[PDB]
Amino acid sequence: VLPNPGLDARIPSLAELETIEQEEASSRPKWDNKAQYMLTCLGFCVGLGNVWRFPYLCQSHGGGAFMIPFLILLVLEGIPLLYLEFAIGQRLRRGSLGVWSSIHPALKGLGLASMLTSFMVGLYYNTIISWIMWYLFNSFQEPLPWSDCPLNENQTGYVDECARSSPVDYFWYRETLNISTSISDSGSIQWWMLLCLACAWSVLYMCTIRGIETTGKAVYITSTLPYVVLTIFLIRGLTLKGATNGIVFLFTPNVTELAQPDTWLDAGAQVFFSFSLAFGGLISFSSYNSVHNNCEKDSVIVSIINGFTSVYVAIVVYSVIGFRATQRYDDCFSTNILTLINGFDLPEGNVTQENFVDMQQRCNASDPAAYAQLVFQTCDINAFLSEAVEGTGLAFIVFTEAITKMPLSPLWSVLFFIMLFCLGLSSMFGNMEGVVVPLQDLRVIPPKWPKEVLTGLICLGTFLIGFIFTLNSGQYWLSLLDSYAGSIPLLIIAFCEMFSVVYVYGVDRFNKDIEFMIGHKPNIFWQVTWRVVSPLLMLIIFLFFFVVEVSQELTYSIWDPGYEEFPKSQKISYPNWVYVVVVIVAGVPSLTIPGYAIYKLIRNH
Amino acid sequence: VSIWLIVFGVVMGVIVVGIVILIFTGIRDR
Ligand SMILES: *[C@@H]1O[C@H](CO)[C@@H](O[C@@H]2O[C@H](CO)[C@@H](O)[C@H](O)[C@H]2NC(C)=O)[C@H](O)[C@H]1NC(C)=O
Ligand SMILES: *[C@@H]1O[C@H](CO)[C@@H](O)[C@H](O)[C@H]1NC(C)=O
Ligand SMILES: *[C@@H]1O[C@H](CO)[C@@H](O)[C@H](O)[C@H]1NC(C)=O
Ligand SMILES: *[C@@H]1O[C@H](CO)[C@@H](O)[C@H](O)[C@H]1NC(C)=O
Ligand SMILES: *[C@@H]1O[C@H](CO)[C@@H](O)[C@H](O)[C@H]1NC(C)=O
Ligand SMILES: CC(C)C[C@H](N)C(=O)O
Repeated sequence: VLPNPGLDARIPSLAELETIEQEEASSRPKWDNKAQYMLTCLGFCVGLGNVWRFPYLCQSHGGGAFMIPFLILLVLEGIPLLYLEFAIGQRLRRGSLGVWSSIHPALKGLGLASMLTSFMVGLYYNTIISWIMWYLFNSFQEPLPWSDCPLNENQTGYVDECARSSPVDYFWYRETLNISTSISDSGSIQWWMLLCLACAWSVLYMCTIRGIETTGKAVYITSTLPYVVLTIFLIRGLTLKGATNGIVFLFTPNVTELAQPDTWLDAGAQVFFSFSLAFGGLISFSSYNSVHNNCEKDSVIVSIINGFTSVYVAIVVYSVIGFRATQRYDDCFSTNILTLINGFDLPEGNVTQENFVDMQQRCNASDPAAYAQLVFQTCDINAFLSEAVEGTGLAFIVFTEAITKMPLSPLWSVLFFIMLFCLGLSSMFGNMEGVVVPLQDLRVIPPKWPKEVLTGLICLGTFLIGFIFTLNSGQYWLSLLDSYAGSIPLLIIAFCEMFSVVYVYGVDRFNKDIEFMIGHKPNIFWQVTWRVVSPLLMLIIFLFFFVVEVSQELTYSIWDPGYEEFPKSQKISYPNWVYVVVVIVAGVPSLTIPGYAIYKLIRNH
Repeated sequence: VSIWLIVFGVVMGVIVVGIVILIFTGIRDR
């Protein structure tokens, strides 16, 4: 522990705290009640990452062998980290940039990296909401637009790439995205996805026009919608035909997969993404409470709703994957029934699923020549329960195909999509606080303009930057970017926050601050994880990133409706200028911490 | 007419008038 020369006379001094809180009734905002603070915090951490990144990662990492690492890493990094953020913001009375600059003026890179990773994550995260709004506008009609193929110029048959693929794939790839065959060629601005973008940003600027006290009632109405629509969706999913078969696929572990490095990196980067750690929004939200506030009750209540939800969503998601894998298996197996009774002319009430293997041997013993030209499809479950459930391929290709087979199918589309919208809007409330607040402590705007001018300003900029995701190649830009700026940037900052509190500030000084606020010292469970355990697990997951960055090939999926063996996946390699993009998106952030440190130490010299 | 342009026109209409209430309230409030 460095003695940190001049730590006092920079922070409040543990008896000024009762005095400074009675004079901040007009400078800094407040919460209305305790329930407005809890619904803002657990609405920032849920949604769009329980549906999009979790089941996409869960199939690859052992089918259902992703729930072990996840849970353990959660309870071992998640808890400790989330608890360290609620307590360092409540005492230091500042945002994200004001906390880490009062714990040595060299660690100002953590406030500038938490601002740059909140701008780049929320750049593409508000594009997924504009795709959700496009699917909500396309409801309110009983023949749903993704339920049938269009016809040719000559009205005789369907379009050639709607006949080979699904009609749900000819609404996402060709009628929504209008996707191209590579990332190296981009088309035009695609005006109908521009309007939606505008819509999204406009709706985001209406609720956060003044920071807190507008985000309040919003959080109210949006922390209920999401929670009650999921429950209405649970008793529908378990009543389906093929359910309780994708649930068993979620819970049969593949224990060989638990000994790979890449299944602990994706589990470790999901905890720092599900919990909104290393963003700086949960420090600014906890900096508005009173000093005598139990910040330990709040950190273990929010964490057991965040852990319970990520399993509660995953058994709703996998109850409709098992329903598509029974609709497809009963249609592939009905193909083998109908192709046998048409080549040998049998009645229909004799060949069924109980004796298909009995009677196909009877057909080659009767006519060995007429049986040779027949074809028999080879299909069985665990081949339909393991498919391409890639990014933006579950809410748009898996759910929207299953909704069109329920009765009252326009009703289950609206509900579902509004639910997704809510889940994704309430997480952009706190993500706007990670950009507005440290840009307001930097003194770059003249401090007589209102708060509603800076906010609007930011919005415009981000909307004008969101034009790169509306091109023809705009889905290939969102994947790459997504993954990279969502994996690297989290881990580094998360580790810098745990180190600088217990080894630069001081964990023994920090225990005097907890005893003043909540009434007692932290337990022995909080002492081992802060000093020994969790700094280490993080320091580890950080070496697993370079083990799997090397010894892998950068590939991405390509649609290409001229490629032979069309509807299966085709993976080609990235161009050589993608390292410049990757570099920027996952460098700027990290090079920022050491960057500023160096800068200041130099100013020293 | 494309039912998606009507629902967009109602939703973008109730948003763009909701910002000119929340801007004039702020002013007629400070
Ligand atoms: C359980 O996970 C292991 C680890 O990935 C799987 O083993 C892989 O199987 C594929 C296809 O057979 C091979 O290409 C890989 O080389 C295997 N991995 C290793 C490390 O050898 C295994 O298939 C999974 N279990 C099941 C039932 O699929
Ligand atoms: C299909 O119909 C169009 C008329 O719009 C015609 O130009 C085209 O030649 C037709 N295609 C074939 C294969 O007949
Ligand atoms: C996108 O759609 C337009 C018409 O809506 C069409 O002219 C263009 O060729 C499409 N782009 C691709 C790559 O097919
Ligand atoms: C179909 O016909 C065969 C031969 O007549 C018979 O053995 C079989 O039981 C029939 N299947 C039925 C009645 O389901
Ligand atoms: C008929 O085909 C099966 C394989 O489908 C084969 O095992 C069997 O020997 C064949 N019978 C004759 C008489 O060729
Ligand atoms: C925009 C992000 C801060 C949202 C957060 N990662 C979540 O999925 O809850």
